[PDB]
Amino acid sequence: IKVRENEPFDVALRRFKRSCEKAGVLAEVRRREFYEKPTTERKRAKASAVK
Amino acid sequence: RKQVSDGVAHIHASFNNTIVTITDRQGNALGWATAGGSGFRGSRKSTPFAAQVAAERCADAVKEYGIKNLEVMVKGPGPGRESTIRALNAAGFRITNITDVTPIPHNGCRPPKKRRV
Amino acid sequence: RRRVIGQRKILPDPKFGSELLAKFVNILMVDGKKSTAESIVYSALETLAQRSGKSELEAFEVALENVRPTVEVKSRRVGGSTYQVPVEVRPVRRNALAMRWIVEAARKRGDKSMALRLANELSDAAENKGTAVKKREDVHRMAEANKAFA
Amino acid sequence: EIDYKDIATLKNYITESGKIVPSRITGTRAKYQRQLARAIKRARYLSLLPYTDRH
RNA sequence: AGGCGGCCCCCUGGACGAAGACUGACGCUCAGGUGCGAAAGCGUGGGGAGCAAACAGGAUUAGAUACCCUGGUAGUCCACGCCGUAAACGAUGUCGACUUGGAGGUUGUGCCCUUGAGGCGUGGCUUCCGGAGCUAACGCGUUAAGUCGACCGCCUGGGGA
RNA sequence: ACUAUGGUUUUUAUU
Repeated sequence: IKVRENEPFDVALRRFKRSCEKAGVLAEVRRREFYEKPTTERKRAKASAVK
Repeated sequence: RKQVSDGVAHIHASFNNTIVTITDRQGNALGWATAGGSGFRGSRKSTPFAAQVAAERCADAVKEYGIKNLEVMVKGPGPGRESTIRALNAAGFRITNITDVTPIPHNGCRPPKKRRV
Repeated sequence: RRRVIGQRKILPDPKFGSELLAKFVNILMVDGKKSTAESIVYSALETLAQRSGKSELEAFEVALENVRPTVEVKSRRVGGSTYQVPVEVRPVRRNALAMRWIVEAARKRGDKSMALRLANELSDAAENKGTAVKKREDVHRMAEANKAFA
Repeated sequence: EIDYKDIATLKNYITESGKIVPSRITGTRAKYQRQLARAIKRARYLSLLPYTDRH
């Protein structure tokens, strides 16, 4: 990726590249690893903004 | 009419055009130019080159107004919003700084919908 | 490694103090005979009185001023995103990129008179237009290609 | 959904230009935003908040 | 169902939480019949900015009536009626009672000194993954392409039709 | 996302 910018910022957020596909796919989706770490531990992670 | 050799440059870059206005702190807009007035069309009109030559043609339109230093204020989400420093260097101008003046992203029609997360 | 270049870097002329002359005595002069090549070496300044160029003591400095490239286009292929980006040429290499030109219709001309022939091209290449600049106006064409990104 | 007359809360979601601030930059949820916009619309019709700065 | 998004006020078919009391098989399907448009077509009078078949042109090209571009009618819009169209595709007739796990969203409800765009159970809807069974294959997968029970519509090599 | 062209359209082969 690619994809054209629509909100101007001079510094990147590392939000869309290599984090994001390489790695980011087919390793967390649907019950992979599970136990508590990809869902329940994050439901117990406090946030001062939504999330 | 203040003769301070000093002024402000206001840029606005869109997904087709780019606007460049040069103004005095007394509110006198000394000259203005666009990538559209430079004869360009479509995606080429939106380029950092098309913005830079619009600024070089505007620096060529203030060349009897007695000014030597500019402070830059950049606006708009398009490409070509910060190439004006290369136009100042082409015209022999001095620069203070480049400040982003982005207003709050109201409305928010058709952002790129590809992916997410 | 092998480098495939002589990387010269020479000494200036021993009676003019100039480095430009010590490189331009090498044009249209063959097999290094520079002390018996009296029919060509320096003689373009003596035949300019029969050709349209002006001020013979600077006629090579002004000709070179009007033909040199400023950029080179260099791809950065990643996917792509081919990045046909221009970058500026360095302060010695800007002259080496012009070494092969200016003789391309003089070698290759007939009618003898090598010194008068070089003074003809020394007048024609100095126009910043048409001849000697056909590849300079091709770099200008290749500099249009990065504008495709938008 | 409950109030439109006490404007102290509604001024927290509009600019000095009277334009509505997106939920994605206030830490606010969208199912709130959808009704905070209704509270702002109610308070515009009450003439106690501005519609547009034209005006 | 086709489809349905600015605020504000009435009226309205279904779905669901929940404590009491009352019917007492009142249930289901359906030939014929009858109800209803995303669209364009019928047409009288209004409307005309987006977009646009038709259409004047620009072209294009070897050519063009087309791609591309300037302008633009029918039509989309309004009152009132006819037409009943489509891939009308949720690929799954309408009804009855069963089967097997996980995870999200959305809406009640019990309890949280609410890590809480909620949590952990329990009712409704629904989406992705997945098991029995069924399938040539896609897979369907409790809202099934499964299990058969009611009733209807329709069928028996391809083209011709 | 990273730079325009559009037509002609094999016959015997296999005994």
